[PDB]
Amino acid sequence: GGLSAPMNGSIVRVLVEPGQTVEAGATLVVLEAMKMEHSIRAPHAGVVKALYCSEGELVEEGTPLVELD
Amino acid sequence: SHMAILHTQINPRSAEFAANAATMLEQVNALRTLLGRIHEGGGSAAQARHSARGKLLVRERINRLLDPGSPFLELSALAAHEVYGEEVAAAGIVAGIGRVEGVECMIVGNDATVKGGTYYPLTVKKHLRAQAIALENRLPCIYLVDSGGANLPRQDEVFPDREHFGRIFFNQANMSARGIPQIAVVMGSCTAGGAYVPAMSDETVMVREQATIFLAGPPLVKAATGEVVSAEELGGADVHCKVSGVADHYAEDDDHALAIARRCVANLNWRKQGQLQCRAPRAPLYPAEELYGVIPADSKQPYDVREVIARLVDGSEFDEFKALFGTTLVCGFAHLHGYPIAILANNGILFAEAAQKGAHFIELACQRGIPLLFLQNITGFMVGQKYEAGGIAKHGAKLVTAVACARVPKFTVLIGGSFGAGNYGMCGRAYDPRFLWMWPNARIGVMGGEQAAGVLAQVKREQAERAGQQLGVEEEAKIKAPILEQYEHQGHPYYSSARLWDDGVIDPAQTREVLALALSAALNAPIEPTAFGVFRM
Amino acid sequence: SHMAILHTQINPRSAEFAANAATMLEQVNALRTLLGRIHEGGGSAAQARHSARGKLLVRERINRLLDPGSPFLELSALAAHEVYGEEVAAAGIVAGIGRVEGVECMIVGNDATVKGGTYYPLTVKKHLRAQAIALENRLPCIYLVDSGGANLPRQDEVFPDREHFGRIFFNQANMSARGIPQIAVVMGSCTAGGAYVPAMSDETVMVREQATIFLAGPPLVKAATGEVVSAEELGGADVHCKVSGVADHYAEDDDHALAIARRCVANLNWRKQGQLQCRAPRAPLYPAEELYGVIPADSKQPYDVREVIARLVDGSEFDEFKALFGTTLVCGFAHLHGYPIAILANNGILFAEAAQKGAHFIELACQRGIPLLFLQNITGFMVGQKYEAGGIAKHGAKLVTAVACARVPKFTVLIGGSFGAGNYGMCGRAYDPRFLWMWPNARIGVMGGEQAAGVLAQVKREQAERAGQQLGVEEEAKIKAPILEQYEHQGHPYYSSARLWDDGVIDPAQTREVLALALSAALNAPIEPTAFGVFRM
Amino acid sequence: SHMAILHTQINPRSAEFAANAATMLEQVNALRTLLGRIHEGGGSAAQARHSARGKLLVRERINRLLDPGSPFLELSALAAHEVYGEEVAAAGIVAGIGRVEGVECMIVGNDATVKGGTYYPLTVKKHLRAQAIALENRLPCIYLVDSGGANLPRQDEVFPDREHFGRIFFNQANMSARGIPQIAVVMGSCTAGGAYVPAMSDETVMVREQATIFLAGPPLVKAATGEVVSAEELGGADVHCKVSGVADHYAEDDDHALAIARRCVANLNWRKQGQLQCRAPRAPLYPAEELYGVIPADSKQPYDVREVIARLVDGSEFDEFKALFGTTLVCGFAHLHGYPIAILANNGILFAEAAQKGAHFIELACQRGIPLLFLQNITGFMVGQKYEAGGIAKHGAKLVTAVACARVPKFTVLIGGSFGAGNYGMCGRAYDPRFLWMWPNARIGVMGGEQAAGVLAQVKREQAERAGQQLGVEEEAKIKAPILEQYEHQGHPYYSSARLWDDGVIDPAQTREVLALALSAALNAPIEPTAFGVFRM
Ligand SMILES: CC(C)(COP(=O)(O)OP(=O)(O)OC[C@H]1O[C@@H](n2cnc3c(N)ncnc32)[C@H](O)[C@@H]1OP(=O)(O)O)[C@@H](O)C(=O)NCCC(=O)NCCS
Ligand SMILES: CC(C)(COP(=O)(O)OP(=O)(O)OC[C@H]1O[C@@H](n2cnc3c(N)ncnc32)[C@H](O)[C@@H]1OP(=O)(O)O)[C@@H](O)C(=O)NCCC(=O)NCCS
Ligand SMILES: CC(C)(COP(=O)(O)OP(=O)(O)OC[C@H]1O[C@@H](n2cnc3c(N)ncnc32)[C@H](O)[C@@H]1OP(=O)(O)O)[C@@H](O)C(=O)NCCC(=O)NCCS
Ligand SMILES: *C(=O)CCCC[C@@H]1SC[C@@H]2NC(=O)N[C@@H]21
Ligand SMILES: *C(=O)CCCC[C@@H]1SC[C@@H]2NC(=O)N[C@@H]21
Repeated sequence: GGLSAPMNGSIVRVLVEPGQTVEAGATLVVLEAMKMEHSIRAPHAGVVKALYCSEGELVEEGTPLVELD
Repeated sequence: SHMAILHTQINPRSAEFAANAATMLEQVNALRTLLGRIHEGGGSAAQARHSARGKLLVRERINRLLDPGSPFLELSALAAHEVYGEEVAAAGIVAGIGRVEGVECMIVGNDATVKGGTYYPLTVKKHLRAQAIALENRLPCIYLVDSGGANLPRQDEVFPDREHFGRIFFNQANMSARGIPQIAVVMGSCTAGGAYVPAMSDETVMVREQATIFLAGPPLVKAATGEVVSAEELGGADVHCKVSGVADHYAEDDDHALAIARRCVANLNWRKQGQLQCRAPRAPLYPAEELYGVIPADSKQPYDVREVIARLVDGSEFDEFKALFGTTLVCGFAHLHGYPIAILANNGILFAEAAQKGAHFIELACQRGIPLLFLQNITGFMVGQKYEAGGIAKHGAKLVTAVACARVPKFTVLIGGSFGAGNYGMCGRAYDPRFLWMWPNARIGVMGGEQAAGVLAQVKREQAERAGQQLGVEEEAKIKAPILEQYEHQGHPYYSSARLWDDGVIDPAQTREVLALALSAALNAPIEPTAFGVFRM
Repeated sequence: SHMAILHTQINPRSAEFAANAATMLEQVNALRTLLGRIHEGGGSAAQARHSARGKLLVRERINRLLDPGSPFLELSALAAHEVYGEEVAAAGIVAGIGRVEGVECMIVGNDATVKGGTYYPLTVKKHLRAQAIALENRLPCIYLVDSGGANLPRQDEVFPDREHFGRIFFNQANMSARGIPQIAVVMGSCTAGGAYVPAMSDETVMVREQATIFLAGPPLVKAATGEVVSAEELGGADVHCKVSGVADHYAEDDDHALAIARRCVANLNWRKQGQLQCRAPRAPLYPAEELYGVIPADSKQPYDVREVIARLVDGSEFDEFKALFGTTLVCGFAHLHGYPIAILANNGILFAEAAQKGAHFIELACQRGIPLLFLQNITGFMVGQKYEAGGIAKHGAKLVTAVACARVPKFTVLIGGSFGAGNYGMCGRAYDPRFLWMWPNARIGVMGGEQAAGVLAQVKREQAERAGQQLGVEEEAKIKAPILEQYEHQGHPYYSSARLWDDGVIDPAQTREVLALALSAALNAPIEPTAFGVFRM
Repeated sequence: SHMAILHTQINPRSAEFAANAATMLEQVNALRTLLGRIHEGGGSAAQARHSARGKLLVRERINRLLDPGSPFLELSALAAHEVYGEEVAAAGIVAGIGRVEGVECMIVGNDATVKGGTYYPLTVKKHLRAQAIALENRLPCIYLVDSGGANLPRQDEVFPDREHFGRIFFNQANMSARGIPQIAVVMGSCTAGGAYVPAMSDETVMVREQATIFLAGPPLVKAATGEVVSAEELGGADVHCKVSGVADHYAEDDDHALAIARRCVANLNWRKQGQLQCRAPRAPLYPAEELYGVIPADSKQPYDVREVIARLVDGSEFDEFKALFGTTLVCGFAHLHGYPIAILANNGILFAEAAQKGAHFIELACQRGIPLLFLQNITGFMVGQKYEAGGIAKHGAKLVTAVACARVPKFTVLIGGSFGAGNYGMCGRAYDPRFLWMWPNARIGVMGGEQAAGVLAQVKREQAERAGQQLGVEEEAKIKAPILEQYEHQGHPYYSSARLWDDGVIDPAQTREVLALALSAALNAPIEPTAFGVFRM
C-alpha cells in the first residue's frame, strides 16, 4: 500500500526508484507545501511496486504517489 | 455676563486686514483644490473601471451609509501626499466620523481604485489612527472593507512591528472587548491581510458575487498545492454566508449591504457616557470668517490671540485666569456650542511664569472635568543665562506633567507654529489629544530653518577650530544651504498631514464648527478623573 | 511525575546532528562577533576622546551601577544596524534590565561617543521601547543622560508624531503617576530636548563641572539676543544644585554619581506585585546547547518542537493539552525556573483544529493566571478551497482574539519563521508580548521570497492578459528578480533587530536563561484578570 | 426601516389556518375555565365561612391593595393541580406582580380557605419562587399573611431541607439587607412557622381582633405546661402593637390594613435601577390573535417561527442575524413595547451550526446589555455517526455556557416542545430566566413518549439477549405500554405548571403584553455585566 501525498503540494525529489526494495520508512516521495518539505516515508517495510510522480508533478491531497505491492 | 466679553480691536475694513485675509483665503483655496484632486481616487481612469464592476465608489458608499444630511469629519485626507513614489490618494482609505442611526461613528473604507486598495505603510498608519480616536472617544466602528492586501513591495514597513498591520486586529478585538461594537461590510476582494477585518468583528456583511474573504486568493492558492479555483468558489459571498460562518448578513449589492449595516448600528442599545454641564448654545459675536484677516501674513508678526478666541467661543464671552501674569500664555474659561471648555493659547514667548500659570490652570480644569483646548503658536522658550538659572527648565517641566497627565478630553489646533519644547508643552501630537488639527498658515518643526542650520554649522567650525583650522564662509555656507531648505519643506502642513502628525489641515474659519463636532463625539466616552505624577517644585 | 517527561529521540552523536549544530553555532559566532563590534560605540577614536574628558564610558557606567555581578539583559543591541548611512552603534543608547539594590531595573544611558549621543530616529524608538518594558512590567527607571540633542538632519522623524521624542516625557510623567519612580543621572551635555529627562524625574543627579542641563546651550543662546557665556555658567552642575533646583543631588564624578543613584533606588520601599505559585527550580533533563543540533540547517525541513521544549522546561516535564488534535500546534503546561508557564509552539502548518486547540488553551492559562510562551515556527495557514469554506478564516480569528486579549504576561521567541497570519496568531510584535526574541536562524516576513514574487508577478500578467497580451518570461523574470532578493534581505534577524521588531537576537542555547530572567522581572507588576472580546463561533 | 419588516405568509382565511386556530382556541378556553374553578379557593363552602368572620378574601385583598386598575401578573395558578390528594387551589397561595403606589411589587397572600391556609409542600415552593422573582428583579415585597401552619402530615416535605420552609426567612432577611423592603400585613392567624414572616419584616401591620402572631397558639400552649388562654390575649393585635412591638401599624380591618400598607410603599423613596435604550412603543403589524392559527394543530408539523415573531415585536420589525446559517435556530434583534430585545427562536432540529450561531448571538446581546428572549420548540439535537464525530457535542456546549453565564435579563416561553438537550440550550427552567412561561399547546419532557419507550425496552432485550434469550412481542409490549402514557401525562402544561416548572401557562395571544410587563418590572433591577466561563472551542 502507501500514503500517496499525505497532503497536497509539489514534489521536488522522488528517491526510491520504480522497483527497488525499501527499508523502514524510506522517504519514497518528497512533497513540499507552502515553503516546507513534507517527505512521505514508508510505514510498512517492503518493496516499491510503481511510483507515478516525476519531480514537479504538483498533485493533490489524495493523488496516487507511490505504492508497495 | 456683559463683562466677560471680548470687544474686538480689529478693523475688518482696514487695508492691513484685507491684506492678511487675502493671502490667507488664497491658502485655503490652495487646500480646497488639492482635496478636490484627492477625491479623485485612483483617477477617473481605474475609478470608472470600478463602477464598471457594478461597485459603488468608496466616497459614495459613505454618503449613503450616513444619516440623511449628517455632517462628516474626514481624517487626514492629505494622507500620503507626495510621499510614496506614485500618487496614492488619501492613502487609499477614507475615514471619518459621522452620524449613523443617531450614533456618532467611525467609518473606515478602502479605495479599491487606489493602487488596488492595497495597504501602503501610511495606509496602515491611517487605519490605526482611526481606531485610536475610536477607542479613545468610544465610537463604534464600521469597516467598509474592499482591499487587495498589503503593498507587497513595501512589506517591511507594513507587516512586522507593533505599530504595523495586525495591530489592526489587536485594536479590533480589544475594542470588542471594551464594548465598542465592531462592524464589517465586505464589498470587494479581501485577500489574506484584510481577511481578518471581517472575521474579527461583532457583525459582518458580504455583497454577493462581489465580496470574497479568503486567507489565500487564487494567486497564492495555485502557488500552494497546485489547485486552480475561481474566487467565487474559494471564498465567495455564498460560501461564507451559507457554508462556514465567516459572514452574517447576505447582501444583494453595495446599496443593500450598506442598508444592512445601518440596521446593525440600530440595535446597538447605545448610550453616551461622557457628561458635562453643557448650556444654551449661543453663537460668537464676530463672524468666524473674519479670522482670515486676524492672522498676520507675516509669519513672525505679533498679533493678539484673544481675537481668535472671540471668534470661536460662545457669545464671545471668555473669563481670563491670571489675567496679567506671564501674559505670554492666555488662559481662560468659556463655552463652545454649549460644551464648557478651558483654553490655553499662545501669545508669544514663554517664560517660566507662563508655565506655572498654565500648570495651575490645567489643575483647575482637571478638577472640574472641563475639556482642554490648546491653541499653538509657540516659537520657543525664552532662553538666556538668567532665564536658565531661574528654572525656566523645571517650571516648563511642571507644564508638561500637567499636560501629559490630564485625563479630561484634550484638543489641539495649530494656528501658528509648533517649535521645540513648545509643541510638547501645548499638548502636541505625542500627548494624545483626542484630535489635533493644523491651520494652512501654521508651520511645525524642531526649530527654525536657519535656527538649526545655525547650530549644526556652528559646531562644524568648532570641531575644526580646536582642530587647528577655521571654516571658510565657503563650506559653512554650503553647510547651511541644504538644511535651510529642508526645514522650509518639512515644516509645511501638507508634509505634516501627509504623514499623519495631524488629523488634518482645516479651514481656519471652520474651526469653531469642527471643535463642536469633536467635543460632542468625545462625549460618547466618559470623562475620567485625573492623576498627577510628581511635580518638580 | 516520571510520565510528564519528554524522552528525546535526538542522537547528540549522529552525523545529521553535528551538521545542524554546525551551521547553528556558526550563526551564533556571527552574532557574537558583531555584538562585540557594537560594543565599540563611536569607535576607538572619539571613544578615547571621551575618557579624556574624564567621563566613564557608557557600558562601564552601567557595570558600576549594577549590583555586584548582577546579570544584565540588554535590549536591541543590533539597534539601527546598517540602517542609517553612517554607523550608529546600538543606536547611540544602551538599555537593559539589571539588579540595583535588589530591584530589577530598567536602565537607559546614551553613548556620547556615537555621533554625539544625539537622537537618530531609532534612538528615540529604542528609548521608548524601554519605557514600555518599564511600564508594562513596572520596573523603576534609571536614565543615564549624556546626549547632545536630536539629530537635526533627520528631525522629521524624531520630533513631531505621537511616538517620537517628547513621548519620552509623556511616558515619564505617566509612570511617575503610576508610582514607578523616575530617576535621572546627568553626566554630560543635556541640551534642549533631553533637557526634560532630568527636569521631569522624581529624583535628579548631576556631575559637577561636566553635567549641564539647559533648554538652549550657548550655540543657540548666542543665536538668541546675542549674549555670550560658557556652558557651566549657563546651566552647569552648580547652577542647578545650589540655585534653580532642577537637580537634587550634587555628584563629584561619574563614579560618585552612580553611587548616589544606587542610594535612591535604596529608599524606594519597593515591593514586587506579581504573584504565581512558583515551585523549587529544577534544571532541564538535557544540555541546553544540544539545541544547536535540534534545529535543522535545512530551512524548511520539518522537526519536532517538543525537542526544543524539552531543553527549556524544568526537569523536561511537559503536560500536553489536546495532545493528538490539530497536531500542527503544540500546547502544554510546565515550569521554567520555578515559575509555572503555558506553552504554545508551532509544529507545522495551522489548520482550523490548531487554532481552536490554541484558543481553548489560552482560555485555560488565562483563567489560572499562568504566563504564556509562544514559540513561532509558522509558515502560514493551510490554504485551499475546502480549508477555506471550512472557516479556517474565522477559526484563526478565535485564536487572535484570545491572544490579543490575554492579560497574563506573554512572551515570544522566534525559533523558525514568522510568515503571514502566522506571526499574528502566535503573539507577534503587535500583540504586546512583554518581551519578544529572535534566534539567529529565524526568518520573518509577510510571506516567502518567491511567494510574494509569485503573486506580485502573476497579477502583472493578468492585467496584461485581459489587456489583449501576455508577459513573456522576459519581463516576468525581471519583475520577480528584485522581489526575490528584497525578501531574502528583509527577513534576516539583523534586519529585524536593527529596526526593533524584536528586543534582540539571542543565543538559542541560552533561551531558558533569558526566559526565566524576563519572567521574574515581569513579576514586578501584577498579573491582571483577562477580558475577552467577542469570539466568532 | 421598511425592510426590517416581516411580510406575513399566513392567510387568516385559509381552511388550514382556521383548523389550527380552532383546536388552539379550545385549549385556551380549557385553561380559562380551569383558572375559573381555581379562583374558588377552598370552595364556596368555607369560602363563605370565611367572609363570616368579616375578613375579605385573598383575591379581594389583592385587588383592593392594587393601584386603581393596575394590571396583575399572577404566578403559577395551576399550582398543585391534581397533585396532592384533595384539591388545594393555586396551592393555597396566590402571588403575582402589580403596581402599588407606582412601584411594581411582588405580593404574596394565603387563602385562609384552602385547607386552612396551611403550607403544603408546593405552598412553600411557590412562596419561595415568588421571593426569587423578588430578589432577581428587585421588587419590594408585600406579604398578606393569613395562614394556619405548615401541613403537619406532609412536614417531612416542608420543614428540614435547604429550600423548604424557613428559607422564607432566609430569603426575607437577605432581601432587607440588599435594600428590597419587606412588608407584612397580618389579617388572620399566624402560628409558629408563619410567625416569623411578620416578625422579620421592615414594617408590619395587624388587623385588630382578628390577627394573631404567636409562636405557639393555644392548642400547643395548653399542651405546654397546661395553661388555658384565648388567641387574642396570647398574641392578638392589641398585644403586639401596644405591648411587644412585634407589629408597627394598628389596623381596624382588612380594608384599613391594606391602606396602611399602600402608605408604606409610598414612603419608599424607591427608584428603578435597570437601564435600557427604550424607544417609542409601536404595536405589531398583525393581530396578536392571529397566532391561534399560526401554530399547527399537528404537534410534529413543521411551521415557520418567524411568524410568531412578527406577531410579538414592535411594528413586526426583526433584524435577523446569521440570516441563512444553521437555520434550525432563528436569531435577531427588535423591540417590544419599547424595550429592545434579543430573540433566539427554534425552527427545527439544532445541528452544530445552530449552537455556534446562537452562542455568537448571546455574546452580541450580552455585549450590548440587551435582554434575551427564548422561544422553545426544540425536538432535540441532530444525532448520527458523522454528526457526533463532528462535535455536535462540544458545539452544543458552547451554546449552554453562553446561556448559563449571560447576566442580562433572560425570558423563556415554551411554544412547541421542550425535549432533552434542547431545553437546556434554550434557557430552560435550570438557567434562571427571570420568568419562564408555557403555552397550552406546548409539551415538556426528557424525550418523546415512545422515544423513551424505545431505548428503555431495548436494553431489556439486549441484557436478555447476551443472556441466551430474547424478549418476545409479549413482554416488550408490556414494558413499553406504561411508559408510552406516563410521558404523555407528564408532558402536559397543567402537569408542568402544577409543579412550578413554569411560572404559569398563558394565552399565546397575550404573549406580547405579558412579556412587556415582565421586562419592565425586571428593570427595577440593574442589568449586570456578564463574565463567560471557558468556551470549549
Ligand atoms: C487584489 C487583486 C485581486 C487585484 O484585483 P483587481 O481589482 O483586478 O486589481 P488589479 O489586479 O488590476 O491590481 C492593480 C494594482 O494592484 C496592485 N497590487 C495588487 N496587489 C498588490 C500587492 N499585494 N502589493 C502591491 N501591489 C499590489 C498592483 O501593483 C496594481 O498596480 P498598477 O495598477 O499600478 O499596475 C490581486 O492583485 C490579488 O490577487 N492580490 C492578492 C494580494 C495578496 O496576496 N496580498 C497578501 C499580503 S497581506
Ligand atoms: C552637543 C555638542 C555640545 C557636542 O559637543 P562635543 O562633545 O564636542 O561633540 P562634537 O561637537 O564633537 O560633536 C561630534 C558629532 O556630534 C554630532 N552632533 C552634535 N549635535 C548634533 C545635532 N543636534 N544633530 C546632529 N548631529 C549632532 C555632529 O554631527 C558630530 O558628528 P561627527 O562626529 O560624525 O562629525 C554640540 O554638538 C552642541 O552644542 N549641539 C547642540 C545640540 C542642539 O542644539 N540640539 C537641539 C535639538 S533638540
Ligand atoms: C389554623 C387553625 C387556627 C384553623 O382555624 P380555623 O379558621 O377554625 O380553620 P379550621 O380549624 O376549621 O381548619 C380547617 C382545615 O384546617 C386544616 N389545618 C389547620 N391546621 C393544620 C395543620 N397545621 N396541618 C394540617 N392541617 C391543618 C385542617 O386539616 C382542616 O381541614 P378540613 O377543612 O379538610 O377538615 C387551627 O387549625 C390551628 O390552631 N392550627 C395550628 C397550626 C399549627 O400549630 N401549626 C404549626 C406548624 S408550623
Ligand atoms: C525658534 O526660535 C526655536 C527656538 C530655539 C530655542 C531652543 S531649540 C528647541 C528648544 N526647545 C525650545 O522651546 N527652545 C529650545
Ligand atoms: C510562506 O509560505 C507564506 C504562506 C503563504 C500563505 C498565505 S500568505 C499569508 C496568509 N496567512 C497565512 O497564514 N498564510 C496565508
